[PDB]
Amino acid sequence: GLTEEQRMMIRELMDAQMKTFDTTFSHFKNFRLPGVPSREEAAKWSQVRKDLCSLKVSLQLRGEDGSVWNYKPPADSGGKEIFSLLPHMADMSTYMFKGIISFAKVISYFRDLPIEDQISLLKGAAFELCQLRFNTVFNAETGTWECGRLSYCLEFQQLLLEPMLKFHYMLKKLQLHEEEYVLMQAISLFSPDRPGVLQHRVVDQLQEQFAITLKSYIECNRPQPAHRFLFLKIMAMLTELRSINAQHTQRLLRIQDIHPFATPLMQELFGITSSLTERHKILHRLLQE
Amino acid sequence: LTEEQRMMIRELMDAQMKTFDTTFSHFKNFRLPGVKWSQVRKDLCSLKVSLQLRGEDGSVWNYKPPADSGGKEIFSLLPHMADMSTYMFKGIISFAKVISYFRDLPIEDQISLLKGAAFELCQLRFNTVFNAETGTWECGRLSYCLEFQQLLLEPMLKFHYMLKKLQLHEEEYVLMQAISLFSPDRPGVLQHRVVDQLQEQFAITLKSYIECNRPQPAHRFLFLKIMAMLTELRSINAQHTQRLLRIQDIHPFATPLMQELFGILTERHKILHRLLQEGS
Ligand SMILES: C/C(=C/CC/C(C)=C/CC/C(C)=C/CC[C@]1(C)CCc2cc(O)cc(C)c2O1)C(=O)O
Ligand SMILES: C/C(=C\CC/C(C)=C/CC[C@]1(C)CCc2cc(O)cc(C)c2O1)CC/C=C(\C)C(=O)O
Repeated sequence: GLTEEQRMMIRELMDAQMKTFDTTFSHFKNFRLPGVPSREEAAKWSQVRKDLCSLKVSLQLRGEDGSVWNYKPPADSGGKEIFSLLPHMADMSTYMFKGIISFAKVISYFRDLPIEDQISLLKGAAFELCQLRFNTVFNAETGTWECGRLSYCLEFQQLLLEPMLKFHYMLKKLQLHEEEYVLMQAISLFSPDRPGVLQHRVVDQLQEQFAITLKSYIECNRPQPAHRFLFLKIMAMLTELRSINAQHTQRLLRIQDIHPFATPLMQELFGITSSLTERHKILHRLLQE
Repeated sequence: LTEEQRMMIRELMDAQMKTFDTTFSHFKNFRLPGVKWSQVRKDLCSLKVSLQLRGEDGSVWNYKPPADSGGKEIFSLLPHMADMSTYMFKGIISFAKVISYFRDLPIEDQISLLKGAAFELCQLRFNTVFNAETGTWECGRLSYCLEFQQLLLEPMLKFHYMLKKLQLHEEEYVLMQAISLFSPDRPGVLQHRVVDQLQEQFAITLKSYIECNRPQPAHRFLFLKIMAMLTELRSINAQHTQRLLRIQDIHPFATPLMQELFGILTERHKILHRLLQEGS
C-alpha cells in the first residue's frame, strides 16, 4: 500500500482540486463572444496564420431553456477573421488560471514557499495545469471539450499532427483516475527549472515526492503488470506538455503583437508589458487572499 | 399590352426596386434570443423556425429554438420576428408611397389600406426569398429555416409552398401586391369606389400580362389561380391577426408600428401618419 504521508498528500491534492475546479463551468460568466503592408509586417501575419491553422474550433452555448447557439468560425481569408474567437478564449483561459491559482494557494507545500517562487511556478505552469483540467472534459469520440453549457468542437491524421491535439487524444487514451490527474498537476506545478525559481532544491525534492507518490499509487492500485509503464508514460506526457507550453507562449506573443487581446492576468503570466512582484501585481494580489 | 398597362407595370416594378432591399443590408439593431395558453401553443407549434446569421467575415451563428416544456420559452424568437416584421412593414409603406395611384388618395384611406394589407404584402415579398427545397426564407445574411404533411396543414405554410410552385415572374408578384394593397373593402376605407376601380385595372393588367407572356399548358388558369391565392392570403391575414393579439395578451412583444397596424383616425396612428407625410 501507500505510506501515510502519501495518502495524506493525495487527500490534500484531491481536496484542493474539489474546492477549485468548477467542473461544470457554472461560474464562467460575462465572457466576450464573436459579434453579430511592410515586407516583414506581412511576414508576421503569414506566421500567425501558421499558428492558428490546426487549432480551429466551433463554439456551442446551451441555454437553460433548451435552446442552442452555435458559432462556426470563418474560413481564413486574410486579416481579422482568424481572431474572432480569441477574446472569448482569453476569457476562458483567464477564468481557468484563476482556478489554477486558487488550486496552488490551497496546497500546504506551495504556501510555505516564498512569494516570488510561488509567482515563478504559477507563471511557468498555469497553461499546463489548464490543459490537464481541460483534458478531463475532453470527449475524444466527438473531438469536443465539454465545459458545462459551453462546448468547443474541433473542425484526423492532419489533426494528430498538431502537438496540442495529439496531447489530448493520447492523454485521454491512458484513462487516468482523478488522483493521477491531480498528481500530474502537482508534478507540473513543482517544476524546479522554471525561469526565475530561486529555491531549486526544495522544489526539486517536492516534485520527486509527488512523482514517487504517483509511482506508488499506480503500483498499488492498478493490475500489475498490465500497467508496468503507465508511470513513465505519464512522465513522458508531462515532458511533451512542457514543450507544448513553450510553443504556445511564442504563438500567443506573435498574435498579441499584431492583434492585442490578452487579459491583464494573461499579460502578467506570459510576460506582456522592477522586481518580480512589481511586474506581477495581479498575480501577487490573487495569491494573498 | 396597352401603353397605360406597360406604364403601370413599369411604375410598380420601379417602386419594388426602390423599396425592397432583398439583401436586407439595412436591417440592424434587432433583438435576438437571449444567450388560453393551450391555444397560443397550438398557434406557434407548426410555425417553428431556427435562425441563421452569416457575418460579413464568413462566420455563422445558428440559433436552434427550445422544444416546448409549457413555458415562456416558446416566445424566445418573437421579439426578433417583430423587429423583422417592422423593417418589412416600413419597406411596404415606402412601396405604397412611391405609387402615384396611392399617393393621391386621402391620408385617411392611405392609412386604412396599409392597415389592411401590410401583412399580405410582407408575405408576398417573403415568398420571393422562400427556398422551397430547404424550407428556408433566405433574407440576405439572415435565414429562417422551418424546423411535411403535418406542415402543409398550416395554412400560412401551405400558402408559401403553393405560391412558389406557380413560378411567378417579378411582374406578377408586384401586381399581386398592388391588387392586395388596393382592396376596396378594408375597414375604414371611405373612397370605396375609387379604390375598387384601381383594383380592377391592376387585375385586368395582370390578366393581360399573363396572356402576353405565358403560353405553356403548365400555366393554364394562372390568372385565376393567382386571384384565388389572394383570397386565401386575405383569410390567412385574419387568422394571423387573431394569433398575434392572443400572444400579445399573455406576452407583449409588438413594436409600436405593429401595434398601430394590428390594432393594439389619423390621431391614433401617429407613426403611420408621420411616415406617410415624409417624402421619397
Ligand atoms: C486565446 C489564446 C490564444 C493563444 C494562441 C492560440 C494558439 C490559440 C489557439 C488555442 C485553441 C483553439 C486551443 C484549443 C485547445 C484547448 C485544448 C481547447 C479548449 C481551450 C479553451 C481555452 O479558453 C483556451 C485554450 C488554450 C484551449 O485549448 C489562449 O491560449 O488563451
Ligand atoms: C404566427 C405568429 C408568429 C410566428 C410567425 C412565424 C414564425 C412565421 C414564419 C414564416 C414567415 C412566413 C417566415 C419569416 C417571418 C419573419 C418575420 O419577421 C415575421 C413573420 C410573420 C414571418 O413569417 C404570431 C406572432 C406574429 C409575429 C411574430 C409577427 O408578425 O412578426
